[PDB]
Amino acid sequence: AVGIGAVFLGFLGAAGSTMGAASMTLTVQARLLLSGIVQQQNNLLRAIEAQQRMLQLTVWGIKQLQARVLAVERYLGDQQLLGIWGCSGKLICTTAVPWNASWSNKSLDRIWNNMTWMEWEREIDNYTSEIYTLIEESQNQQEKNEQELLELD
Amino acid sequence: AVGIGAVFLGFLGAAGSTMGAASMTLTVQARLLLSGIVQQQNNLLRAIEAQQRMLQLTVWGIKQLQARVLAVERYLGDQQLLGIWGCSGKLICTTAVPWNASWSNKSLDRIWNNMTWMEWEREIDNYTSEIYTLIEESQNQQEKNEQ
Amino acid sequence: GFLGAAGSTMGAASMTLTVQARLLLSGIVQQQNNLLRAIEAQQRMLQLTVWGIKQLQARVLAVERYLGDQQLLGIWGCSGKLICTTAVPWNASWSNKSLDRIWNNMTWMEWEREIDNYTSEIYTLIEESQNQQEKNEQELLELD
Amino acid sequence: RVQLVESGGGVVQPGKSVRLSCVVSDFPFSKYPMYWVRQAPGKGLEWVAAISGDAWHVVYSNSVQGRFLVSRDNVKNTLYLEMNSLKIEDTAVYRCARMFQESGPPRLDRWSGRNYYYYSGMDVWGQGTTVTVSS
Amino acid sequence: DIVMTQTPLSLSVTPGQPASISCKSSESLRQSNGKTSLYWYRQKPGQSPQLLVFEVSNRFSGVSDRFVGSGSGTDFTLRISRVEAEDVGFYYCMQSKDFPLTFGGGTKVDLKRT
Amino acid sequence: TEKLWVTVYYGVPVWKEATTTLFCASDAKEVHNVWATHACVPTDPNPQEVVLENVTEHFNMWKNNMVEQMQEDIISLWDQSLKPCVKLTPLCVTLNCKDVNAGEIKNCSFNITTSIRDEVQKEYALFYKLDVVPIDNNNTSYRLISCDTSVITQACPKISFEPIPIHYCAPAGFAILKCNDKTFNGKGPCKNVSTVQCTHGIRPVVSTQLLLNGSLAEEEVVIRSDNFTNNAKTIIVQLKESVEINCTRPNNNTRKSIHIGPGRAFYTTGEIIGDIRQAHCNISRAKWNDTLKQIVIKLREQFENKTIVFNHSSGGDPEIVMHSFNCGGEFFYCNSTQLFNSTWNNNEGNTITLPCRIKQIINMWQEVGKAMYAPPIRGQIRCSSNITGLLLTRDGGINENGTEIFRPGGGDMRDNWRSELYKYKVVKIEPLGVAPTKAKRRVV
Ligand SMILES: *[C@@H]1O[C@H](CO[C@@H]2O[C@@H](C)[C@@H](O)[C@@H](O)[C@@H]2O)[C@@H](O[C@@H]2O[C@H](CO)[C@@H](O[C@@H]3O[C@H](CO[C@H]4O[C@H](CO[C@@H]5O[C@H](CO)[C@@H](O)[C@H](O)[C@H]5NC(C)=O)[C@@H](O)[C@H](O)[C@@H]4O[C@@H]4O[C@H](CO)[C@@H](O)[C@H](O)[C@H]4NC(C)=O)[C@@H](O)[C@H](O[C@H]4O[C@H](CO)[C@@H](O[C@@H]5O[C@H](CO)[C@@H](O[C@@H]6O[C@H](CO)[C@H](O)[C@H](O)[C@H]6O)[C@H](O)[C@H]5NC(C)=O)[C@H](O)[C@@H]4O[C@@H]4O[C@H](CO)[C@@H](O[C@@H]5O[C@H](CO)[C@H](O)[C@H](O)[C@H]5O)[C@H](O)[C@H]4NC(C)=O)[C@@H]3O)[C@H](O)[C@H]2NC(C)=O)[C@H](O)[C@H]1NC(C)=O
Ligand SMILES: *[C@@H]1O[C@H](CO)[C@@H](O[C@@H]2O[C@H](CO)[C@@H](O[C@@H]3O[C@H](CO[C@H]4O[C@H](CO[C@H]5O[C@H](CO)[C@@H](O)[C@H](O)[C@@H]5O)[C@@H](O)[C@H](O[C@H]5O[C@H](CO)[C@@H](O)[C@H](O)[C@@H]5O)[C@@H]4O)[C@@H](O)[C@H](O[C@H]4O[C@H](CO)[C@@H](O)[C@H](O)[C@@H]4O[C@H]4O[C@H](CO)[C@@H](O)[C@H](O)[C@@H]4O)[C@@H]3O)[C@H](O)[C@H]2NC(C)=O)[C@H](O)[C@H]1NC(C)=O
Ligand SMILES: *[C@@H]1O[C@H](CO)[C@@H](O[C@@H]2O[C@H](CO)[C@@H](O[C@@H]3O[C@H](CO[C@H]4O[C@H](CO)[C@@H](O)[C@H](O)[C@@H]4O)[C@@H](O)[C@H](O[C@H]4O[C@H](CO)[C@@H](O)[C@H](O)[C@@H]4O)[C@@H]3O)[C@H](O)[C@H]2NC(C)=O)[C@H](O)[C@H]1NC(C)=O
Ligand SMILES: *[C@@H]1O[C@H](CO)[C@@H](O[C@@H]2O[C@H](CO)[C@@H](O[C@@H]3O[C@H](CO)[C@@H](O)[C@H](O)[C@@H]3O)[C@H](O)[C@H]2NC(C)=O)[C@H](O)[C@H]1NC(C)=O
Ligand SMILES: *[C@@H]1O[C@H](CO)[C@@H](O[C@@H]2O[C@H](CO)[C@@H](O[C@@H]3O[C@H](CO)[C@@H](O)[C@H](O)[C@@H]3O)[C@H](O)[C@H]2NC(C)=O)[C@H](O)[C@H]1NC(C)=O
Ligand SMILES: *[C@@H]1O[C@H](CO)[C@@H](O[C@@H]2O[C@H](CO)[C@@H](O[C@@H]3O[C@H](CO)[C@@H](O)[C@H](O)[C@@H]3O)[C@H](O)[C@H]2NC(C)=O)[C@H](O)[C@H]1NC(C)=O
Ligand SMILES: *[C@@H]1O[C@H](CO)[C@@H](O[C@@H]2O[C@H](CO)[C@@H](O[C@@H]3O[C@H](CO)[C@@H](O)[C@H](O)[C@@H]3O)[C@H](O)[C@H]2NC(C)=O)[C@H](O)[C@H]1NC(C)=O
Ligand SMILES: *[C@@H]1O[C@H](CO)[C@@H](O[C@@H]2O[C@H](CO)[C@@H](O[C@@H]3O[C@H](CO)[C@@H](O)[C@H](O)[C@@H]3O)[C@H](O)[C@H]2NC(C)=O)[C@H](O)[C@H]1NC(C)=O
Ligand SMILES: *[C@@H]1O[C@H](CO[C@@H]2O[C@@H](C)[C@@H](O)[C@@H](O)[C@@H]2O)[C@@H](O[C@@H]2O[C@H](CO)[C@@H](O)[C@H](O)[C@H]2NC(C)=O)[C@H](O)[C@H]1NC(C)=O
Ligand SMILES: *[C@@H]1O[C@H](CO)[C@@H](O[C@@H]2O[C@H](CO)[C@@H](O)[C@H](O)[C@H]2NC(C)=O)[C@H](O)[C@H]1NC(C)=O
Ligand SMILES: *[C@@H]1O[C@H](CO)[C@@H](O[C@@H]2O[C@H](CO)[C@@H](O)[C@H](O)[C@H]2NC(C)=O)[C@H](O)[C@H]1NC(C)=O
Ligand SMILES: *[C@@H]1O[C@H](CO)[C@@H](O[C@@H]2O[C@H](CO)[C@@H](O)[C@H](O)[C@H]2NC(C)=O)[C@H](O)[C@H]1NC(C)=O
Ligand SMILES: *[C@@H]1O[C@H](CO)[C@@H](O)[C@H](O)[C@H]1NC(C)=O
Repeated sequence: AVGIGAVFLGFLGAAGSTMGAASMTLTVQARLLLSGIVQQQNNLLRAIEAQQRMLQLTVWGIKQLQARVLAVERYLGDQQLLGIWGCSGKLICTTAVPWNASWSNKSLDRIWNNMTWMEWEREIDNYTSEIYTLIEESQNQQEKNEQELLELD
Repeated sequence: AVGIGAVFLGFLGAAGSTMGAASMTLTVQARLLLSGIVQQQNNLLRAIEAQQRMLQLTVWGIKQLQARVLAVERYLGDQQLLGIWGCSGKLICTTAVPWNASWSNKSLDRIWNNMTWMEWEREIDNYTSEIYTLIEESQNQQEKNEQ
Repeated sequence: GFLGAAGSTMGAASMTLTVQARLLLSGIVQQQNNLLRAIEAQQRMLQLTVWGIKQLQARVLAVERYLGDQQLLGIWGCSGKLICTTAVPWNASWSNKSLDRIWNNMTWMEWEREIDNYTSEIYTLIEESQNQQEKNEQELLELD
Repeated sequence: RVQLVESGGGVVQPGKSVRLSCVVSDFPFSKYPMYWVRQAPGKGLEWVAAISGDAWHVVYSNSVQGRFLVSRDNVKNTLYLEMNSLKIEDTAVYRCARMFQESGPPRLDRWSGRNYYYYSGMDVWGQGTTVTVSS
Repeated sequence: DIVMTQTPLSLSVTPGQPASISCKSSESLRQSNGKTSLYWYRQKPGQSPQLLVFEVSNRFSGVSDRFVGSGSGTDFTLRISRVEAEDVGFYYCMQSKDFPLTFGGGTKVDLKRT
Repeated sequence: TEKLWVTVYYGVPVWKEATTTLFCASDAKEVHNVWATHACVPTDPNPQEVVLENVTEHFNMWKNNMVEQMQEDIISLWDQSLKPCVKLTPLCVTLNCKDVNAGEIKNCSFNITTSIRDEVQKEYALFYKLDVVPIDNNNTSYRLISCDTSVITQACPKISFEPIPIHYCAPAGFAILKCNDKTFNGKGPCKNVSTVQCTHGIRPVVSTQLLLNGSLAEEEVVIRSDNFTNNAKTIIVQLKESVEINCTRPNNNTRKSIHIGPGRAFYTTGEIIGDIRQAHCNISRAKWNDTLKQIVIKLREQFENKTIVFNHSSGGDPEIVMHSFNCGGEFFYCNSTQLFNSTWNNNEGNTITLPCRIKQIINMWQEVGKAMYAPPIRGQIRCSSNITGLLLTRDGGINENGTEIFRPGGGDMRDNWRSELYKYKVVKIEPLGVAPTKAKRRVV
């Protein structure tokens, strides 16, 4: 039989948590953007390797290849952005870009105390791309060019 | 009915520059290396995934997997190289290797004010190989020297 | 194929980990693979064939391993660097052995035999202490 | 309602300039682009001009291109359509109207770098005003 | 420019008799978001424009259930089931795929008499 | 410090031409069941474009990878779709026939084993003369073209033939570059380029000796060639505006279904409704003359001003020398002589009738033994199209001075795809660049 211990937070544990506290669970989310078969087991890995081998000649194996590649692309799709910005992780980082209130005026005492990440997310969906681009140019503009020039003697 | 705003310069717009100006937009260029469908792209991305559900085809279907894997690998190859050089982040990274005039001796002013990246490529292409090697040696010696 | 250190103890091996530096492969191998990636066009025209299929799968696997290993270093706030530190007190519950014995007369591999049931937690405490907390503390300083 | 009210019409001579004004009661505005259209005495309908919800993108009809001027004030809740160098053909009843769907903020395309606006059909008209030209 | 036309201008109907008006476009109105940019409008003498349907086969809220849109490709239609004598008036097709926003024939529904 | 130091730049806008494979998007796609509705992204209607300023680039239509793509890809996909379809092996039985009552198509009968044991002999198979091969003197007994090489794949009844607009785009890490310039030669440097997310709509029309429904030139008719000096290569002529042609229909007819196996179905034509009619195409004679003149002008530009001659095809197999033509999903081969029967120098009806043959056994792309059978379409087929260009060949045996002689062109279908892909390049991006500057990487 199997007995059980205790959290140790848990996957998506902060999903409904107030963002102020949920902000301290980032390790859990990040840990699992490449998984669902964690720990040796150690029969699960053996089985998966066995099916990855046996099924290499057929469509179902191909569909596993499809899924695996997808996972990797999604991962790197985020790592790319984190690399481009001066935010190599690090779970969090700050920019030089000033928050433009056009996006949202809401008070921080409302944000950090009574709102989930998803509620917050709904409100900034349409400004995501703009925000990214502004971070990007802020990263390059001066913070890298002038930086180079700050070592210019 | 769709209206158009302003730039926000897009993909490869910098080619008209002029390396002095090309130091800008390095992010604009780099950001699209892993996607020609950047963004949610409603009424595109949905079909992109739908297509990958239809991979019961052989030969043809698998060619798309090859493409995707090679894209990933191409990206990662560059990422490893930068890691080796100590340039993990990001856009601009100076080394401690002094420029060998043998490679080129054109005025610095000529280079940045009146020369385009494409040209620069053509000019020092034949030395790329050993330039990279030398950069590696720099970081190698720095591993040990910084001890 | 950087396993030269396997014939030594952890002390000594620890002097050669930085000597290894140069990746266990990949890197220049990927450059050699670039030459092969050009060839892949021929291997595309080839059509779907066993070995070809295996190769595709092999590439996928290789890459997956690389990134999985790298991932944790990023999340840990250690990046790399081959040697980093983290503020996690070595809970003696895991092990209790003199450092002289831990580093000397201790094959690295052999050592792992006795750490395996604790490695999992150790990762957690690293995460949830080292980066979970410290990340905020820097921001918290920057708030003032 | 969303009650559309238009004024400032009448009859003027060719070559003159005018202003038409459009005020809407109970209406957000900032989320909604607006239209100006033309109902001619020649018994047809014409689109005349369009302006984004935030007044950052304006399109004119080819016939009024370089002649008309659309503008906005989202604080005063009012649209303006001025008309320069009126020609006789411009004699018509002009109608101020609002779009059917809501509009979100302009969406920035990361590949091309262009900031796009999206438009649509329309759902509410006022009664406009009659503006005629000549003697 | 996208242009288009409608059925011949005079359509006579009778109370209870269904009737339909088509609209032929110079180009398919497929929109980039996956929908079709077609609208139907109508108005009576001395009456401002009213919106009938806003998508192909999707009538507008507040509009009677009589109105049934349909069709596809480059040529669409609007059928009114069980036409009432009070449905008379001008009918316009309107496209919104591109600028300028244009209108169809501007037909008119009236009644049969003897 | 006069000594400059190496600085690495990442995200540097440079590119190299390189071979790769593009991502097909079969824009705007019971459906069914073509084009690449099952081998290409369902829809991608809205192309993006970025104009570049002070740049140039060298283009070479005649060695452009993207053609090789479509050349393989189209064959591949078209082939693919036929794998699960019926192979008409029983049909190879020796046929016996008779000319249909008013030379003529024939009303054939033949023995065939189907259902259970035995066979059913008396049939009503209306076959066209150019689908069969007469055997033994003047006997009425014979068999289909080249059954010895299979040639019996019946295209699935459900599969359409209709050519639809398809787009190509580039995969991550690559970009499609287009030369934004009117009059572009097709070969050499372009001074005004722009990048595009995808190509413009391509229409995969299989046709020969005649370019149909393609893109038009903007100012004046143009003529492109790899090497005008070299008389062995085909030239491509692109019209400044199209010439509309309306092709017609055979006798109205009904499709009959014949049971040939355990679910195997063979379709043919058994019944003629009304009079027998000649399939053909009609084209304005005057208009042809008009645009032909336009072409001639530029042909003169290519060799001083020598007189221009258009001769009909050199002669041979109809499937080579007539112009093939798709319409309604059936295959026409029409005589083009009337269109290429003129001379031009320093100085009748209203329209021309061009008789067509209608074939059913089609050998696509001159493949060996892979010919197909096109099932008949019920009723009559009315279709009209736009001639947008010509494929021509200069006669290598010109020994008369003062004149330049052309015949309908030739070669494979690669040229047919060139008529659209003549301004596109596919290049790989190369992010990493290295340049000197006056700053040193500081230690620690
Ligand atoms: C961001 O982003 C987002 C997204 O976007 C997208 O995506 C992206 C990615 C890209 O791509 C882009 O491009 C795109 O776009 C966005 O979103 C957006 O938003 C907007 C807003 O903003 C919106 O808009 C809206 O809309 C709507 C519509 O739509 C919807 O629906 C539809 C439907 O369809 C159809 O239907 C039918 C039924 O009906 C059916 O049967 C059919 O089947 C259908 N069809 C189909 C095909 O299906 C749909 O379609 C659509 O879609 C939509 O939905 C959606 O979807 C999506 C997906 O797509 C999802 O997701 C979602 O979820 C959905 N949604 C939902 C909700 O579900 C409309 O409706 C609206 O409008 C309405 O509402 C409003 C409200 O809200 C109103 O207003 C009001 O009013 C009142 C008065 O009355 C007022 O009060 C006042 O107050 C004052 C003070 O202040 C005082 O007190 C006074 O006294 C008082 O009075 C208030 O305030 C207001 N509100 C406000 C807010 O303001 C209006 O009005 C309306 O309502 C209605 O109306 C009408 C008219 O029109 C009327 O009628 C009339 O009436 C009268 C009396 O009155 C008489 O009777 C006459 O006769 C008649 O006519 C009625 O009544 C009313 N009602 C009531 C109850 O009342 C709006 O417009 C849009 O939509 C969107 N989009 C989408 C696509 O969705 C956003 O935006 C952005 N942004 C951010 C920030 O984020
Ligand atoms: C088979 O061959 C046949 C031909 O034999 C092919 O059919 C032809 O197909 C094309 C494409 O569908 C059609 O042309 C297209 O027509 C539209 C619209 O043009 C009409 O409106 C013009 C504007 O009119 C308004 O404004 C003027 C005043 O300024 C007022 O007078 C009017 O009343 C209107 O209010 C008008 O100028 C045009 O007339 C001109 O053209 C005709 C010839 O077609 C001549 O008789 C006339 O005398 C006159 O010269 C016309 O009535 C155009 O919008 C199309 O061009 C745009 O799009 C092109 C790309 O596709 C682009 O290259 C152009 O530059 C242009 O785009 C630019 O301009 C637009 C605005 O004008 C902008 O919105 C746009 O953003 C851009 O800035 C195009 O010409 C042909 O009419 C049609 N022929 C027939 C017989 O129907 C068919 O394609 C072939 N094959 C296939 C498979 O179908
Ligand atoms: C060098 O290559 C560049 C591209 O890299 C070409 O640029 C195009 O140039 C033409 C001419 O200046 C531009 O066309 C004009 O566009 C007007 C509409 O502009 C709006 O829409 C476009 C997309 O259509 C948006 O890009 C732009 O921002 C606008 O929002 C039309 O109104 C014009 O039409 C009028 O003039 C033409 C003749 O030129 C008439 O035929 C029409 O009837 C009408 O009177 C016109 O089409 C085009 O927009 C430019 N592209 C871009 C990316 O800016 C150059 O043409 C090219 N040079 C060479 C020699 O080929
Ligand atoms: C395309 O190349 C042309 C040159 O062939 C570029 O034009 C030049 O661009 C620069 C930057 O905009 C201009 O320089 C500025 O000029 C003003 C006034 O002379 C001066 O005050 C500034 O200090 C600066 O030098 C230059 O004048 C302009 N040349 C001309 C002919 O207008 C253009 O930038 C290039 N485009 C691309 C995308 O690089
Ligand atoms: C397949 O079709 C052929 C015709 O294309 C049929 O040929 C005819 O077949 C019959 C039966 O074998 C032959 O009949 C013979 O006729 C003579 C005189 O009437 C009689 O003496 C014999 O006893 C016999 O019935 C007929 O001669 C033959 N025709 C020729 C040209 O050879 C054949 O019947 C068909 N098979 C099927 C299954 O229907
Ligand atoms: C277009 O390509 C054709 C070949 O496809 C080129 O034709 C070549 O033209 C030259 C000049 O007429 C011929 O040169 C002659 O060759 C003989 C033997 O080598 C030599 O004895 C003569 O002194 C002379 O050089 C050459 O043979 C001929 N090639 C062939 C295949 O006939 C033409 O030059 C090309 N044009 C362009 C612009 O490159
Ligand atoms: C290709 O064009 C030819 C004409 O060049 C078309 O054939 C002609 O078609 C008409 C209509 O079927 C025939 O005219 C009819 O003749 C009868 C008796 O004279 C008369 O009663 C009708 O009112 C009508 O005029 C005409 O004779 C026929 N020409 C010949 C040579 O048979 C054919 O229809 C065209 N195809 C295309 C697709 O349009
Ligand atoms: C050859 O094709 C023609 C059409 O090109 C066929 O003509 C059509 O034949 C049917 C049967 O005789 C006629 O059906 C009648 O049509 C009317 C209206 O659709 C309907 O009210 C009747 O209940 C009936 O179905 C049809 O009208 C006639 N079309 C015309 C133009 O006359 C003919 O059937 C084809 N050949 C074969 C063997 O059927
Ligand atoms: C800086 O470069 C010069 C020239 O190097 C040559 O060109 C390069 C682009 C690459 O192709 C090299 O392999 C070539 O050697 C160097 O000059 C060489 O110096 C060595 C001694 O160190 C001498 O034996 C060679 O003959 C020289 N080459 C020539 C062509 O004369 C120079 O040494 C380099 N500077 C430094 C500090 O390393
Ligand atoms: C040739 O096909 C025709 C139909 O296209 C067949 O015609 C029928 O033939 C039978 C036998 O003579 C008659 O019973 C029918 O009445 C004919 N139909 C009509 C429309 O006349 C014929 O059977 C076929 N084969 C032969 C050898 O002629
Ligand atoms: C080009 O075709 C035109 C007709 O499209 C020919 O012109 C006709 O010439 C005859 C003889 O002069 C006149 O009877 C016609 O009225 C002319 N037609 C028109 C439209 O004017 C001309 O002959 C043709 N050229 C060639 C070389 O055949
Ligand atoms: C036709 O050839 C003649 C020569 O036989 C060319 O005539 C010369 O053309 C050039 C360009 O127009 C002029 O510089 C000369 O003065 C012309 N010579 C004379 C005698 O007038 C003419 O260019 C040729 N046409 C073609 C299209 O190449
Ligand atoms: C937030 O917006 C409200 C109106 O919605 C306004 O009263 C307040 O001034 C705004 N705050 C900001 C910082 O603009």
